Amino acid sequence: GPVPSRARVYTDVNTHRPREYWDYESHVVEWGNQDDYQLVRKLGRGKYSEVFEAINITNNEKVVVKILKPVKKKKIKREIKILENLRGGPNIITLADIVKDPVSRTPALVFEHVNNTDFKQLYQTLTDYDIRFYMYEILKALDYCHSMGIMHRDVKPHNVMIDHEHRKLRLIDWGLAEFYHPGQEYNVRVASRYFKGPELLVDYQMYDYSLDMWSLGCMLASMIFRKEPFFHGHDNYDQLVRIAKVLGTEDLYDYIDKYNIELDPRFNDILGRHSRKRWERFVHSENQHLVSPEALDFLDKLLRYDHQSRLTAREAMEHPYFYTVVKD
Ligand SMILES: COc1cc(/C=C/C(C)=O)ccc1O
Repeated sequence: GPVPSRARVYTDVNTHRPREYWDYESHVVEWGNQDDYQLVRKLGRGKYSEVFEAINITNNEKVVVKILKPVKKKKIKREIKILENLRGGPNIITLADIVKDPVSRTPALVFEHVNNTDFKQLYQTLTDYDIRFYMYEILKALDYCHSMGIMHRDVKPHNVMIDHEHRKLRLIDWGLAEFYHPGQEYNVRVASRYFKGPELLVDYQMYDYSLDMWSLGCMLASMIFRKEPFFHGHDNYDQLVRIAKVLGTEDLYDYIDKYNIELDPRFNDILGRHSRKRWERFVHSENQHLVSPEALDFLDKLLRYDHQSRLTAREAMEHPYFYTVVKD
């Protein structure tokens, strides 16, 4: 069978927490007053929720209301419990309230307002300094949730909300997040296609926090090279081929051999043989002001096939790439 794996950090955080902390199925929801919130306009609809701008009429302040679509009581409690555990942590979206929506008959999560700048337009203007700054802010959120025993599992530009005016960032949509338990096998159908780690793409279930670091690397590559998304696969199989055309096939085989993983035989016809590439080939006159040896080395240390070889969030914050970022 497959060789087992463990997170190299924060391995036993939930092991030594009290059970109430991670046993979300037993969580009892404290409901607020739904009449406190007046929906103003619909902001978006996803597979699992609808999101509204609203006003809290007890203080006339803007809030965001996330009305959950019907799904397992468990997935709902999971998100709720994770948001409550992480509340107050650096750059984590703040759950302010939970109410029963009378129409959907589901929970509506109430969040602090976040004034977004759309990432497709935002990523067009970000300077070298901006990219470093906001990456550091994302790392704070990831080190925090990882240190608290939780992996996000859906890190992507859409879930990183940025108020560029006040240089404020929030990591949102914890609906796919999970508690890390050593030796636990997880569903590989998480994250958006372009941000799925190799572990998901080769069906290795015993993954951990380090999955988020691959996704972060994909975000970094799209930003400093001005190519979004960076690995642009047409499906989950082609997604792995796109990655192997950059990282090379021999290290992919080293990866799956280490964990005694077997590739889907459907790869026999499409994978081919590919050298590992140097990151400089993606640099050109239109993105070179965003690239430095520090950026390339940092990217290189995030985008590793072997989830155990990737930088942890904390190690990432130690990287010379962030030396120029002003510390508060
Ligand atoms: C889709 O999930 C979330 C969305 C938002 C805000 C979205 C906005 C302001 O467009 C906040 C928290 C969430 O969990």
